[PDB]
Amino acid sequence: ANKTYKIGKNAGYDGCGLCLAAISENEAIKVKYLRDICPDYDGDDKAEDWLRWGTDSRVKAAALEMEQYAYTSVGMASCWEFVEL
Amino acid sequence: AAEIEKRQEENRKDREKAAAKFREYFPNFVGEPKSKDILKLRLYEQQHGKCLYSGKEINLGRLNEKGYVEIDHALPFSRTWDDSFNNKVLVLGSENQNKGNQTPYEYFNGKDNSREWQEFKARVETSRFPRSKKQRILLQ
Repeated sequence: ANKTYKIGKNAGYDGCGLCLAAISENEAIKVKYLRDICPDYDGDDKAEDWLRWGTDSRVKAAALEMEQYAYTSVGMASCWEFVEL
Repeated sequence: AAEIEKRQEENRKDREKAAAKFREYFPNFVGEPKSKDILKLRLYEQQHGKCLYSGKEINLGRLNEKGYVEIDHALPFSRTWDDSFNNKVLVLGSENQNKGNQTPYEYFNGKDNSREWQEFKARVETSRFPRSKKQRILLQ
C-alpha cells in the first residue's frame, strides 16, 4: 500500500528522514525521527533501515507513546509528506 | 565480492573528509557533531553556500541553528522511492515548506520554460554536485 500523508505544521518536521508518525484525520500530526530516537543510528535514512531499527527498544517505546493518541507507523518523511513503510 | 562494499568503504572514505572540514569551520563546536551536521556542511560547500531553491545566502555561522536550514529530498520519496544522497539538497526551511510535495520541475513551472526554472537549472548546473546529481535534481 504505502499510504502517504501530509505532515502538519506543528508535527516536528526536520527535513527528510526515517521517522515514526502519528496519523490523525488524514495528516501526520507528530513525527519522531529515527536519528533522534536512536542517537547511535548513523545511517543515511534508507527505507530498508527500518528492518534493523524497527525492533530497537527506544523505537518500540516511542511508538507505544504515540499510539496512546493516534495510529502510529514507521515510515519516511520527505518533501513534507510521510510515507508509510 | 559484492557496489555495497565500495559504497560503505568510499562512504567511510568521505566522512572523515567532511568531519575534518567541520572541525575547521566550527573549531569551537561543543561536543561531537553528528552525521546530519557533517552532511549539512558538505551540501553547503557543494551549493556554494546558497540555498538551492531560493539562491539565498546561508549564514555558515547559523548552519546548525534549529529551524534554519534542512536537508530534504529534491524529488519526493512518495513518488520516486529515491532515498539516495544524489536526491538530497540543503534548503531554507521556509522555501522547502513552500515547495512541499512537488518536484523542482513542478515547483518552478519548468513545463513553461519559466525564468525561475531557468534560474534554478543554472544554479544546479553551477553547483559542485556530480553530473549524476545535477541530472537527478532536474528530472522532469
